[PDB]
Amino acid sequence: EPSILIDVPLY
Amino acid sequence: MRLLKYPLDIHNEQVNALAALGPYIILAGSGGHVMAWRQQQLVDTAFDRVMIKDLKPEVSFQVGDIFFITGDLETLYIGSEHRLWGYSGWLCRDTNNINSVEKMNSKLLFECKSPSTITDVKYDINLGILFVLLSNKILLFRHKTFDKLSEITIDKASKPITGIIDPTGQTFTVMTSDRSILVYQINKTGTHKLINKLTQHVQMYPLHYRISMSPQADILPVINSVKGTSCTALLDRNNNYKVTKTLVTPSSNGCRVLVYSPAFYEKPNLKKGTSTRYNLIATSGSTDGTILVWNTKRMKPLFNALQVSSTAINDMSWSQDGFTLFAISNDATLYTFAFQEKDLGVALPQTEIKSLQE
Repeated sequence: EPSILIDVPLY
Repeated sequence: MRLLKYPLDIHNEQVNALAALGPYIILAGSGGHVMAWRQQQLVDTAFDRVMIKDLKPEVSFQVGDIFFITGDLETLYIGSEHRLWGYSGWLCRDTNNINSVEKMNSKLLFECKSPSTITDVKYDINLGILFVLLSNKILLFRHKTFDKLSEITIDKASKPITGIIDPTGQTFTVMTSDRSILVYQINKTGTHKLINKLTQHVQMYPLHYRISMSPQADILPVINSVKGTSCTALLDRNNNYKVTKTLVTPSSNGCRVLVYSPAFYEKPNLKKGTSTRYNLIATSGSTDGTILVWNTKRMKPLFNALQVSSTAINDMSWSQDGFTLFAISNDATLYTFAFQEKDLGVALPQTEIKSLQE
């Protein structure tokens, strides 16, 4: 089962 | 910030607890399994300096379902609902690498017999005391030796559901099934004194809670406060536990984790020539399986509460340096939130936290 890698912008 | 979601290869098993200790984030759960990851390996993967196919725990071993893990650089305290083990010599002090279990010394520290169960285990490194909460007393043990120091007996109607460590080591706090917050003054000797009893303050559910107070020890956070239906609120420990801020309304009956970062951050506002010092809190929003990270100074979330899990979060732990948040649920997927300086600024020297405790 594959990893997810995401950028999460902040306020 | 980068969020790395890493599904664990643990078949039907579950991870119930985790702890950031030394260079590692250590996961523990059903079937007695303990698995240790190098924090920096996960962070490096989140920023693509290494690839995802290389991820794997450095050491795994098997101790009953584990619900508690805490300790220091010399001892891991690993607990089920009925037994507490101490694993000493877990970290090679010369290389800063975790040892295999074959070089570890393991001792059965405590056993209770049904109907008794362990509701929580908390370790105060400054007092040198482990608190074992039982469903109805709190037991105080010296760390390492595990000599019994004292016992707090509380009412039959008051199950001690969870404990909260004081970073200054002067107190220990308990939240009870009959909705009380109990604050005890504790001495290193184990002697104790009830100094505050706040009744009808919190709605506790039959869960293992993971709550830590602010690193300055000025704020006690409460999940399901029923003062100020229920909400997640911050109480001023230096002003009679007055509510200072509400973070989540309504709080979920399934929310069991609210943990402060150990860091106290300063971020400049360069355009305006000013700067802000602040604390961070990780918890959930109103929906189970969300993760919310909250700036206590701006009193705003860093980002919209993020649905990461189909199930309630079981446990969360910040890295010691404050720039990584680790979280786990019944989805069996390790969540790593890897922050950068451009996100948060710079963690202040411990002098600044110590000045606010005094």
